[PDB]
Amino acid sequence: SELAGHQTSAESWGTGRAVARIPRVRGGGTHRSGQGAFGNMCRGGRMFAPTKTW
Amino acid sequence: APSRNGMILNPHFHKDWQKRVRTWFNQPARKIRRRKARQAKARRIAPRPVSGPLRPVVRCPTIRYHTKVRAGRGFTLEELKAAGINKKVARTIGISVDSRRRNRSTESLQANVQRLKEYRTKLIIFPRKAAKPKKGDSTEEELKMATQLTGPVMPIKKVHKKEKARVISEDEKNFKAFASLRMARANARLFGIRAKR
Amino acid sequence: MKLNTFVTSSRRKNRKRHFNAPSHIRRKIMSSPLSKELRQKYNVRSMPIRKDDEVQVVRGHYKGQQIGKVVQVYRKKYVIYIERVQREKANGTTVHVGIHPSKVVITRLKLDKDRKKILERK
Amino acid sequence: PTKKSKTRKLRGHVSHGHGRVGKHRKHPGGRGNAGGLHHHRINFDKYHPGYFGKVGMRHYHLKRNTTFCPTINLDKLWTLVSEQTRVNYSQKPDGPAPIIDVVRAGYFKVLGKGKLPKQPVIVKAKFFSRRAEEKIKGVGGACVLTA
RNA sequence: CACGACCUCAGCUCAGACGAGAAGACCCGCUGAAUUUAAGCAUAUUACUAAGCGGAGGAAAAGAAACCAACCGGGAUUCCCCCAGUAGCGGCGAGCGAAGAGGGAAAAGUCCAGCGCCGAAUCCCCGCCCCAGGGCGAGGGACCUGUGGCGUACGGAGGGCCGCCUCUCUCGGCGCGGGGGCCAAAGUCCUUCUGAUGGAGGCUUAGCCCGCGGACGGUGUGAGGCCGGUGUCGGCCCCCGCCCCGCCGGGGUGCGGUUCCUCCCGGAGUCGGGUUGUUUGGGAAUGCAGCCCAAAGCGGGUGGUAAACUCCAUCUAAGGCUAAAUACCGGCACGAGACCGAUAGCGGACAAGUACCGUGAGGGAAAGUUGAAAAGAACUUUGAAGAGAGAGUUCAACAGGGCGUGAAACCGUUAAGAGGUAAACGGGUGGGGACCGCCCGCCCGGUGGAUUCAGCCCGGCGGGGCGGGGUCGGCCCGUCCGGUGGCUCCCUUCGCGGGGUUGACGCCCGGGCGAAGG
RNA sequence: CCGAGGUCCGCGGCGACGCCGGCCUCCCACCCGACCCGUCUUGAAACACGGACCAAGGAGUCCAACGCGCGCGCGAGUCAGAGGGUGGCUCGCGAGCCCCUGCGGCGCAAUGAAGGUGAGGGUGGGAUCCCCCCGCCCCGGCGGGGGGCGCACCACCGGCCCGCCUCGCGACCCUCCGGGGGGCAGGUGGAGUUGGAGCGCGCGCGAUGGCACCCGAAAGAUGG
RNA sequence: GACCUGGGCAUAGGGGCGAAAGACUAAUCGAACCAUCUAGUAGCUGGUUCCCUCCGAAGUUUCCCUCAGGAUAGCUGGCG
RNA sequence: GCUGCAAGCCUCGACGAGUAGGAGGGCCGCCGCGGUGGCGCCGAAGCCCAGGGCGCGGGCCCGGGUGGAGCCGCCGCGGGCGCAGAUCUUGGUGGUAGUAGCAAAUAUUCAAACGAGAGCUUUGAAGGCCGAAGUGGAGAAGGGUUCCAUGUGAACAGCAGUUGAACAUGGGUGAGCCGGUCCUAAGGGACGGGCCUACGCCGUUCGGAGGGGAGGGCCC
RNA sequence: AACUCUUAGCGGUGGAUCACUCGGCUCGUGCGUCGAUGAAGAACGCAGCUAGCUGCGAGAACUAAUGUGAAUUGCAGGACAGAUCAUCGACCUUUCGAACGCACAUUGCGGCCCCGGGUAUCCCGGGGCCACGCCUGUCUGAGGGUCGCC
Ligand SMILES: [Mg+2]
Ligand SMILES: [Mg+2]
Ligand SMILES: [Mg+2]
Ligand SMILES: [Mg+2]
Ligand SMILES: [Mg+2]
Ligand SMILES: [Mg+2]
Ligand SMILES: [Mg+2]
Ligand SMILES: [Mg+2]
Ligand SMILES: [Mg+2]
Ligand SMILES: [Mg+2]
Ligand SMILES: [Mg+2]
Ligand SMILES: [Mg+2]
Ligand SMILES: [Mg+2]
Ligand SMILES: [Mg+2]
Ligand SMILES: [Mg+2]
Ligand SMILES: [Mg+2]
Ligand SMILES: [Mg+2]
Ligand SMILES: [Mg+2]
Ligand SMILES: [Mg+2]
Ligand SMILES: [Mg+2]
Ligand SMILES: [Mg+2]
Ligand SMILES: [Mg+2]
Ligand SMILES: [Mg+2]
Ligand SMILES: [Mg+2]
Ligand SMILES: [Mg+2]
Ligand SMILES: [Mg+2]
Ligand SMILES: [Mg+2]
Ligand SMILES: [Mg+2]
Ligand SMILES: [Mg+2]
Ligand SMILES: [Mg+2]
Ligand SMILES: [Mg+2]
Ligand SMILES: [Mg+2]
Ligand SMILES: [Mg+2]
Ligand SMILES: [Mg+2]
Ligand SMILES: [Mg+2]
Ligand SMILES: [Mg+2]
Ligand SMILES: [Mg+2]
Ligand SMILES: [Mg+2]
Ligand SMILES: [Mg+2]
Ligand SMILES: [Mg+2]
Ligand SMILES: [Mg+2]
Ligand SMILES: [Mg+2]
Ligand SMILES: [Mg+2]
Ligand SMILES: [Mg+2]
Ligand SMILES: [Mg+2]
Ligand SMILES: [Mg+2]
Ligand SMILES: [Mg+2]
Ligand SMILES: [Mg+2]
Ligand SMILES: [Mg+2]
Ligand SMILES: [Mg+2]
Ligand SMILES: [Mg+2]
Ligand SMILES: [Mg+2]
Ligand SMILES: [Mg+2]
Ligand SMILES: [Mg+2]
Ligand SMILES: [Mg+2]
Ligand SMILES: [Mg+2]
Ligand SMILES: [Mg+2]
Ligand SMILES: [Mg+2]
Ligand SMILES: [Mg+2]
Ligand SMILES: [Mg+2]
Repeated sequence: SELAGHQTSAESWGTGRAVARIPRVRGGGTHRSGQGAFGNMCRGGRMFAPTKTW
Repeated sequence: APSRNGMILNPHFHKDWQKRVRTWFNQPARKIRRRKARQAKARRIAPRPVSGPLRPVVRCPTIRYHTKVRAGRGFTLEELKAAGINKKVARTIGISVDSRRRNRSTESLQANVQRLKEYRTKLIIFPRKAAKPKKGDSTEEELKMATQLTGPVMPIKKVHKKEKARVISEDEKNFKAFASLRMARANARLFGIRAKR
Repeated sequence: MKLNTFVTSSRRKNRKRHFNAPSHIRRKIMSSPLSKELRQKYNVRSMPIRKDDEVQVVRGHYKGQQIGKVVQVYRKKYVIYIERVQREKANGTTVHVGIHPSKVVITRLKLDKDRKKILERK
Repeated sequence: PTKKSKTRKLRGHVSHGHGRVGKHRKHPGGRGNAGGLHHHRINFDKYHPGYFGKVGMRHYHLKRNTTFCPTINLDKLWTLVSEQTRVNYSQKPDGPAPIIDVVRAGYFKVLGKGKLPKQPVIVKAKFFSRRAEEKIKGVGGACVLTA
């Protein structure tokens, strides 16, 4: 799917925190908050070079 | 970006082209779809040809397709008048008509009038009621031997007629072909400057 | 070989409509073969099993010539219960063991106003 | 495919064939034809002279069917007819000459590049070069014009 | 100065209808950015995109030429291919970028206003009469400030002359597919194995049996024959439709040809011009819009360079309708897969847009698996109870309930050894430990026991060949001659579909030829 | 046998695990060597950064177009693309097969802004091959000595085509109003020519446009 | 007393409000938050995953609003 | 005699460092496909091993244990195909570590009861504190059953618990005169009109033919 | 001794791996249907034992009809056993919502007609209504706007 891994409104926390400068999911009271969302190395993210149908 | 000798490429991929990408995965499916539509149409017009009305023979416009004929849009009103076919009865018997086309020469006119006459002989018209065969309707013998015509109705023949080998006349050998064209080009340019005299 | 493209041949679909089949369809699924004497008398291969049929287990642990009687057709579990096809629980209570209808053979049919109608069509 | 790909033999090598000092980054010299006049000028001037600037008049509504003039040389002139036709009239050089209508074959102008076999021939074309005609006249035959 | 007609404008919970919102993938009308590229950046690009607003339909839009073209001319629209990364646009930088023709899919054309004829010949409402189809009312209105018929650029109408003659629409009645139910072939044969067979072997050596069914699934393991199905436009049953033909019935009304007469023939604040902004490849201005100007009628538009004169070509703008080819990440119902296989694949295989978070717009998880069958551990016993020990179920509790397999990190314990230079590591060896590991053949000489016993002969059969079987014979293919004889021939000359001459033409026929083969 | 690199036609004690064998790997010990990897860097064991440990995931891709090399088909052609046909009630098979009077693309002609015009071998080197002569022959060749046709390719010299320039300007049969020619020659410009090599498919790689190997800004914009 | 304070109200993001501190505007203010454009760009840090075999560099030239980068030549490899 | 997988085999000579980088070979490894050759309940995959080995290596084979239903070789084909690093992602687990810590507002003690179990519950007594700007008694907002009875003592209440605002099972909020409801305050917001391409916006007692009610019996 | 480290067995911790898959993703095909006759969405309610999900709407875990032909199942109980399931043309379908008398942090505040009851009056209950824009028509009107008649 073209939307796979990009259904998140993730913004990188930037530097200043011990986190690794990856787009992390917006805050909340869930386990999903603060997790990598977009990169291919992140769980639940977008695969590298998603297989296109064309 | 340029590394060594090569073309200066210009890939037109600076827009959001991924949003507009049409894949031809249904191309063999539309072939089955368009084929079923012709077969479905063929049964709806079972006696009539499936390709549609008879198309005229027209000449392609430009000089690039000078010697090329082509199935036209419809027969000129002058071509129907010279063939004894009324304007509003040609559509009823499967004859394509368009009033925009004109006949600038008799070669194109006589070519389609013969095509209209050749069609009306090969045309088998069924009576409106089988119990009442009228004048223009065909005979009861030709109605049984009347099947649906597949393919284009009277395809256009491209007669590759060859000029017979003649004996070259001495007057024909003295014709300066390069000078004739070179004079025609020069006289066509100095035509307006000569008319001022 | 399936020549009808409108019928699916798919592990994902054939199993979905099997475990989620309606009760009236599970009746046809939970069919059982007839005995060679009934198959010769009624000229019918198999039949959807009912409650009061006398069957005989052919496969599994309870196979044998003992002709029992179906207790209930647990259509939800795709299993039937027979009279003497049972098991003792820990507390000594006897519980029926579920057998699939494809593992039994109908030795006697429960004939009623509707069973004879279906046997005639087959 | 990916079996014979170069990336399959770059597994384990850190920089992946792009150097440690100068890494592989995002367009280190601009995107596309950037800097064609400033920092890629040497490449543009060495391999594409004439790339910058204007030359010649402009033709707004150019229709390629107006300037359509396919040409053919005399060495391929007899290819428009069968080989048996060229041989049959070789034994009869006393006036019966074949006609090669170049217009119906798909060409307009006749150019006199190759040599013509010693046979009289009537060539029908829309245009003729000076040398193509004189080679047809010299070998025997006329150059008929057509529109 | 009331009473009437009209005009204009009101009121109603008047009579009867319509609109609203949703959805919005595809479609139409607007609006509109900036990241980005130009290695900066301002025009440009991004992009006439995202977001925003309005409006639809199963498609929409478009559409029957104020077109293309410049040719021997094409001929509504839409879509595909090509045109073409071309003409051209562009700090002529980055970049951008169509169209005519050509080839295809699909093709279907038409209605007004105006012009002027017809006694408004027209429509609606109401109240009805007969069979959705036809009528009626000295009922009420609409309408002459214009309804209907005829008629629209292809010319049209009317009157003469000439010729052929009346045929659509909608209902009843006999003849020419779709949908839903139900049913339809054959092993639970023999032996063995397994917790379970769906495993193995066999079933005159036609695997035994079916086969137009050996797709798939289920069933305790790999099932064509156990079951559902599968294959058979096979059978039965119930709904339902299209088209053609025939009769009866209500509404239908003739049309063509005229080197003949007469008459009529058109879309104004629109075109066009100027200007401004925007848009376009359109460049002295492609399209659109604002403001100003403001038309003409052998006129007007276009002819890709502004202008005047002139000729030619083409169309007839400023009103309307129109299927089919085309699109469809939404919806409804299906099929499929060289896809993913529970950190993967949709966020969601599960009470997933759920729990939960934020005032809110919104953010948004984790989480699949006992077993074939709960057979889910009776009962005994210690303990207040969790938790245990027995017993018991199961092929298995090395399957006991977040229970299949159960890795690594980490930890307990046991066994073993070591430890004052942090531990590990390379090379060499030592010790220890845990588990393992380990004379025949040919020929010949004698020896003593057995040779459905050897050479050779006979009989039957089979097989073998260019370092060379020989002699007769056909066959196949390639090739070359013999034309040995007529069909295409050569688009080959002759009279108007017939005849006469020749090409390594094919088929036929005899001979050659090739280590070309059987 | 001081000879084309080793054999014994010499032999002993133990052989059924007690007393035999097991390189490496396990434990332990000793000697020698030995600083922690990755990364940027002239220079890392660094008082440079990242890394407590383990599992799983995790980064050169796909598309378009181009270049060169290679494989393949055919060849001055090549590719059939849109489409069409049809084993007919269409599984496998949205494959494959077939024909499109091959539309067109790219080649077969270049050159000029354009109007336009438009392409006739020599020398040297040269794989290979040809011929002759003298010896030898195991009749198949070998050896020696000489000549020649010369592939591809290269160097040079020409011819020709288009642009431009200069010079030569003339009388003449194509002028038919107008006009077209008039060895022109000598130079020079060209992505030309003087016996085509391309087209299609596939593969590899390189440089590109795209999210473009992956992760990363401070921002900017639109709507709320 | 220019006092303190509840509730109801009003002002909304380049806007508000400010006895003025660039203060405050929901723990966010020298321009709030949310979603989208957006996987924004980065000549800049970081990382870039199996083995063996062979060959093997450059930090120099010229140009560049270049000097943490490119183009270019050289050096390199492969194919011949 | 042996070979002759000619992509094989054999002979001879020289040579061998390597970052960035390039090329080649792989009977190295992973997932799926077309073929082909198999394997499997007499036990596949995976996992574990002080067992036996092979390869320079990537890796592989075999044995044993566990496991319980699928799997592999070869010739081709297609990749989301190989990790130690990215202050990587997700999940898990360590050392630190039985460590920091459970130290704001003076206070507890005796006995008894229930109970398996008591510093903490309950009862009584004793001694103290809040000291009426309460550590008291009632509301508003907010919470939403937290209220009450009974039972339970798993989890939670950072020790305990016989206790609880925990859990389980039931029960409980009764209005003409308490409040809402009625009124308009600031204000919000229709209507007329205007604006806006539009969704809409502006505006608020003004601005429209904005009255729907009469008395009197058809009239003001 | 302990402690520490290494090695293996066993037991934990933990969850990988593998096998499984009623799920996703992608492509193709046929249809291509919402709403004032009250939509989408929302709220509340509905089961013998029922929280969620799902299905329904006071006829509430389904009614009728048709097809089907013996079950549903966790436990019962009970089938007027034609059970159940499917289809789905009849019927039903609370409140909010374009939401429509005015409103709404209110189950708030009104008006009209009709019916029933207490007794036209009032009170109570029930039924049908009362939004905005607009079209055709009717009805009732307005203005010396333009006239006619006087
Ligand atoms: Mg830290
Ligand atoms: Mg994902
Ligand atoms: Mg480069
Ligand atoms: Mg069967
Ligand atoms: Mg390297
Ligand atoms: Mg690097
Ligand atoms: Mg590289
Ligand atoms: Mg550098
Ligand atoms: Mg790049
Ligand atoms: Mg709407
Ligand atoms: Mg920039
Ligand atoms: Mg930049
Ligand atoms: Mg910038
Ligand atoms: Mg948008
Ligand atoms: Mg619709
Ligand atoms: Mg359509
Ligand atoms: Mg339309
Ligand atoms: Mg553009
Ligand atoms: Mg065209
Ligand atoms: Mg017209
Ligand atoms: Mg099966
Ligand atoms: Mg623009
Ligand atoms: Mg002009
Ligand atoms: Mg229209
Ligand atoms: Mg998931
Ligand atoms: Mg989904
Ligand atoms: Mg087991
Ligand atoms: Mg187990
Ligand atoms: Mg387990
Ligand atoms: Mg241990
Ligand atoms: Mg010890
Ligand atoms: Mg070992
Ligand atoms: Mg570094
Ligand atoms: Mg330094
Ligand atoms: Mg130091
Ligand atoms: Mg650190
Ligand atoms: Mg991994
Ligand atoms: Mg290159
Ligand atoms: Mg071609
Ligand atoms: Mg091209
Ligand atoms: Mg030469
Ligand atoms: Mg900016
Ligand atoms: Mg306050
Ligand atoms: Mg702001
Ligand atoms: Mg300051
Ligand atoms: Mg990226
Ligand atoms: Mg650096
Ligand atoms: Mg080396
Ligand atoms: Mg994969
Ligand atoms: Mg080990
Ligand atoms: Mg990967
Ligand atoms: Mg790791
Ligand atoms: Mg309660
Ligand atoms: Mg506690
Ligand atoms: Mg208690
Ligand atoms: Mg309490
Ligand atoms: Mg509670
Ligand atoms: Mg070690
Ligand atoms: Mg363990
Ligand atoms: Mg409703």
